[PDB]
Amino acid sequence: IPEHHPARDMWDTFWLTGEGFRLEGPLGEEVEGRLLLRTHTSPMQVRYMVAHTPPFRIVVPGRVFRFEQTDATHEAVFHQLEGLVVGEGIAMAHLKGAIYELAQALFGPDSKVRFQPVYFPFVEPGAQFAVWWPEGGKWLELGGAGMVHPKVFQAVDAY
Amino acid sequence: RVDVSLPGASLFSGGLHPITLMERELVEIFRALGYQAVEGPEVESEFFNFDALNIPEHHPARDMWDTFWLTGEGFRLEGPLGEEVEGRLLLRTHTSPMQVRYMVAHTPPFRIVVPGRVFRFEQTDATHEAVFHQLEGLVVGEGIAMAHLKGAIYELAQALFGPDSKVRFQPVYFPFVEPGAQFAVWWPEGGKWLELGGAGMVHPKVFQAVDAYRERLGLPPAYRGVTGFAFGLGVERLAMLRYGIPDIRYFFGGRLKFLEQFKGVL
Amino acid sequence: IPLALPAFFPAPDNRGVEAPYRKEQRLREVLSGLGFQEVYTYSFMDPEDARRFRLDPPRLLLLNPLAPEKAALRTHLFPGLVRVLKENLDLDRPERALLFEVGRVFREREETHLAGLLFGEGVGLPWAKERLSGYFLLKGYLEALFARLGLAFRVEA
Amino acid sequence: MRVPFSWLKAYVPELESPEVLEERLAGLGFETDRIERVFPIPRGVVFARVLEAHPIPGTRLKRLVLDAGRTVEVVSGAENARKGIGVALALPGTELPGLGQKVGERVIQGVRSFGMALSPRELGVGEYGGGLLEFPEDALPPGTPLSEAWPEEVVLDLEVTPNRPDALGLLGLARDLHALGYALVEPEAALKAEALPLPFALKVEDPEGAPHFTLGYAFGLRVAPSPLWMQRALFAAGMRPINNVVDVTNYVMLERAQPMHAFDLRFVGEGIAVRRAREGERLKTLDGVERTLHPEDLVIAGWRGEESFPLGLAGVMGGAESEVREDTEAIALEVACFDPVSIRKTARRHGLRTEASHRFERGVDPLGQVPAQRRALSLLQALAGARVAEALLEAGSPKPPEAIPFRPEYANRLLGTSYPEAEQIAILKRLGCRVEGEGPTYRVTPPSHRLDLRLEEDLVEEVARIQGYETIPLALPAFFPAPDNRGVEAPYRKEQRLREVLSGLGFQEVYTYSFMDPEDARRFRLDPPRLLLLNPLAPEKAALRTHLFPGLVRVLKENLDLDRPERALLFEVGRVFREREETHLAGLLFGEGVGLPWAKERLSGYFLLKGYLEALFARLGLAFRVEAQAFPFLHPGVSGRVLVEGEEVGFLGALHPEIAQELELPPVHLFELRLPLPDKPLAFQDPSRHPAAFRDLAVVVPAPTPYGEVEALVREAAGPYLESLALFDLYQGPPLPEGHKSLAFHLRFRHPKRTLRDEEVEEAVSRVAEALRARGFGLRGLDTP
Ligand SMILES: N[C@@H](Cc1ccc(Cl)cc1)C(=O)O
Ligand SMILES: [Mn+2]
Repeated sequence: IPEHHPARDMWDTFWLTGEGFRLEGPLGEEVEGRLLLRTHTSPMQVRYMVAHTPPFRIVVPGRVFRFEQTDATHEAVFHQLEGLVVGEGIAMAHLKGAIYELAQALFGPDSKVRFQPVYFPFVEPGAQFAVWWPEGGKWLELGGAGMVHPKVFQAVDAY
Repeated sequence: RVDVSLPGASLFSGGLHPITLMERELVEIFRALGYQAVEGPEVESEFFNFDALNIPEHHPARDMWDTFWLTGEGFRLEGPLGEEVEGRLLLRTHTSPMQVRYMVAHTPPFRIVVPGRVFRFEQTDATHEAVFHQLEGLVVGEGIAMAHLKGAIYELAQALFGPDSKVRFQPVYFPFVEPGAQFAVWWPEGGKWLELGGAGMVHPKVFQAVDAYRERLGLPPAYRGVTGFAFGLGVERLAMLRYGIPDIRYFFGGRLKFLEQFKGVL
Repeated sequence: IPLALPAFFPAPDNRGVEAPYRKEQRLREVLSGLGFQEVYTYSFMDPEDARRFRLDPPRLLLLNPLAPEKAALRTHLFPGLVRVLKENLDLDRPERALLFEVGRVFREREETHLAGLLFGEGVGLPWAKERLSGYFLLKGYLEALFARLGLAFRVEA
Repeated sequence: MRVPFSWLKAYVPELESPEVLEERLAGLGFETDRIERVFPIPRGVVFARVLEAHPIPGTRLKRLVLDAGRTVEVVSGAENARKGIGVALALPGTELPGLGQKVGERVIQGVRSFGMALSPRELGVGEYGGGLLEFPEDALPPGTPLSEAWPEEVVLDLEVTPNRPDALGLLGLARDLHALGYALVEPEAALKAEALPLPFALKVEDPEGAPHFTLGYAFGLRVAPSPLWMQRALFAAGMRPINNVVDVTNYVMLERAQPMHAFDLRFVGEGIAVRRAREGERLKTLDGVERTLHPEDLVIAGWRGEESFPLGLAGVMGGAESEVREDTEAIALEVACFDPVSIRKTARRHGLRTEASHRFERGVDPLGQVPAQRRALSLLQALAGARVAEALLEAGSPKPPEAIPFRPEYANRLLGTSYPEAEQIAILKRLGCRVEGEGPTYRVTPPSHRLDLRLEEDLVEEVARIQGYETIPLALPAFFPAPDNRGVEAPYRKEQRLREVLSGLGFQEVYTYSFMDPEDARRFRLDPPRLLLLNPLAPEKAALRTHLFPGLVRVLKENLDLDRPERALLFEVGRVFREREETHLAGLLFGEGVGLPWAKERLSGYFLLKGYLEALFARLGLAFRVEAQAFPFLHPGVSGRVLVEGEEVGFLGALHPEIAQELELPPVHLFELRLPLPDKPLAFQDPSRHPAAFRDLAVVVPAPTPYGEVEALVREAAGPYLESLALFDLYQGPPLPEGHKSLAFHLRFRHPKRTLRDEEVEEAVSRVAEALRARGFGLRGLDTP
């Protein structure tokens, strides 16, 4: 997700300033770059990957920040839950099974998932998924997903 | 001005029993592998504790469990589907009967782990009890093989003793499995093989018992074209090794100076 | 025999099958966090305690007990707790004690019981004197428990 | 993007319905946020011809004589109301959406207006209400109901993600639908060009900004209203028709994500120059807004002799002066590909977001210009009777897209699907891709319009979406996780237990914003916040919190103001910032305390918390200790640091009074620690079977001496056989030497192997009494029963 990229507009960033602050990288080392409040937990899947080796399954919860107007169903400070499963032979059929399991566990046997193609610079194929909520009887758009992007793996190994 | 280093209100501080901690850790280990924990009744029927598991009377194999036989009426022992079953009452000699109860009450595939207090008529010494705990495992489903039982235990070990741990399987006998086996895990620190529990591929006759009982209850057969593995391990012997307890008799001793020592642990 | 891990979608009737077990675990955990100390006591019972502690007679008995003091199956959880209390006063000499135990009890049907016991001076300042204890100390601790469990608690005489 | 069903249906004829369409676009990757039916026109509205316009003397109104089958008069105040155009005539009795009330025959300034001529807003087809709808005078037979040539339309409000800029063109959308299997109809640009020179030149002085730039030449123009079908189309798409030429350029833009603009040749001069703007340069843009250009703005300019003047803001919005109007006869047609970043910055710089900038920012087909010129010129020839030149003026020569290696096997492996090879290659071909070779790995080169297709993965998603994400089966992976991943969750699990034990002990969890008010740094007496926000939501949230307790003290007040809690025992775990980002645990007490509701004696304040905290660590099996130490934000009398397992991890005490006062709060007690707390490994201590030795003794010490030091010495000196040691009574006064106090200690001894002989005990009780006085402390009562 580079600068001046139309895709970077998907996240309204809070930019930070001030010195003396030590931001530490994945392997405990002291990294650099323009500081900001993370706009999503996603950066963590890069940190984890440079610090471990596949195969593996992780879920990373976390407080995220976005410059936005606070209303009844919108916050500037909220929480996300990332998921990342890497390994030889991992396919999109597995992403779909995971979410299927998520739904069942969250809404019962009469629940069901739905996947539609959507865009994200860090995945390809990319997708958005919704789960069927039997009680309220409607599709809840839960989150986005997809197969990790080639360039993300390259970034990890380069680092 | 106040002596802030002065003791504060003596609000009580609680704690969990060693077995609870051990059982918990075990249950977590397997939850991560997709196993769900369910329990069974401590008072059982000879049918569930023995017969259903391919362990008949006057059988040399039934001597592997010294049974506590119960008596008295008015007691209602309830079966898997909540129904009121019969048979000679006894204190379960192992958690195994529960894998029969669960199977007549559900359908494959599935993964369960069942912890539980078990009883055996035996002389109580420093490393032997008449009242202890086991943890059963049962994974049934189409295509389940012994390679999976071995992988489960491998995972159990890693989770319990680190990357330098390793498992070992030797053929051993149990009327409810075939192939049958005993497994030991390598304990790097103490540097020795700990015999943990027995296991094996569920026995054909156990599946038949389940489906037969199902018919008798009006349910349709569910274990005709599936295989599966089960395992069982003693909890105290492991809790002792793990928490460094010298005498197994402490667990049921009820001594606070003993119990209080485990508040920290998790 | 190689090592492997199985993959499969568990059959529907197996969902949340662990709820019960998980429910009781939280209970034990909240208790230990509230201040109660867990204790494990043998499932056996001394037929005499039926008379001692004033209880109806034990329904299940052992055809082959380890001893006559362990010839029956417990009907209540509190008698074993009252006992461990004495035994603790005899070996060591605890000034106080706030215990709890969860266990299977037998009578008509096998059922799971939760029992707790208080004893001693109480809550207050070690160097002071005013203290909180007795009935209302427990009743209070119990009020917190259910407050924590989001359940209505009430004690009628 | 607005997607008018009937318009799209022109390229994709076999479309089932707007509902089925919404469905198809969803599966293709386009979500519709709304579907609307839009042009209800009552029978009362008919097409009319303005035979003549006559201004009413003394008024700024006009008497229109209309041919509406029969001749009728109507009064209008619209500036564009003139003879020679067709209008929408709402006859008396017509129920118009835009007014609510019924239209009728009424007298205005001396003339009987037989109904009225409508504006886009009155007919309800557009928001524009500053003039009459202008139709071609011959659009219809006078008096025919307008519905008969302007049916209702259904419009989908489509989301078009940045990766699919080709979808910002209705034909682009059509192509995706084609890939699904629908027949595709592409418009034929029937042009009758004339080989002759273009009366102007092109000089692209900045190829960075204008990588590919073409110019078309159309003359002999007969500017006039657009056909009814185009106005309907444009209106449905959110735009407003202007006339022949201008409409054709919006139509084509909406059709193929290719903004274009017609410059009236009257203003071009010798030629068009694509250059950067000279500082200060002015330009009155089409929105009537007078602007001032920044030297970084790409501009479409013209020149005459030694003068260069701006004509439009390249790729964003054209100039007001060169705009094509009724008297225009010839134009220079701009169809280009601009540098996305440049357009992006310029657009922002001037606060402009246009149909054009939007598409150039997202990217345009690097080789679509020439095809776009034909489409436009063709349409201009058909609707404005344009005579078009055969040649174009071109500058730039983009390279075609490169081949991408594609393996049907990888596609299936990545998805977990099993689509037969042939099926895949066909899909790709339908999307306009070229497929060479015969596998297993192919050479797939995409259409220049697909900027989003560069990697093999990009191609496998094409196969997936056209096959349908629903055809991907469900599965669960199995594998032994790599070694370095073991117990990787310990940390997270550790903090969770902590929160849980706290909630079980009595603490109520609270979440407080990670932000901070720079002033509270002063208010709560803290060093200044190290990290600040370049763009805060407000100045009260301009910094990042350094402590967790200030937010807690605040929530307390806010809770006393809304509701009126008698007590409160809170806690919060959160990330704090200062030098390094660290996790903190903070708690706050307040109110009367613990006791009997109907009674009076109570337990509260410092020692209530200190006690609750003692339980916590008791539960965590960790050493807890509170030694006195000062803290700006704490009460000087009720203040001390925290020592978990020896090391200092935070503080505990009463909120400094002055702060309490400035905040108008009762005494508030609290603490804040640094996580993760230490880990004390178990070392089972086998209990002793034998009895323990019980002995008491008081220690006389000055009031100033901390209990901690006394206890420390007593224990330290009590010997290796000490079991317990508890303060059961603190006293001071008569008969002790005032300024002193006695500490009642309960002591125990015990030997693991055997019992203890009175010699060992009474001697050890001396080893203490010894160093007890040798340290300067008394012994109110030794060997006390
Ligand atoms: N429950 C058995 C141990 C066991 C053996 C084999 C299996 Cl498959 C499971 C459990 C016992 O009490 O010895
Ligand atoms: Mn794509």
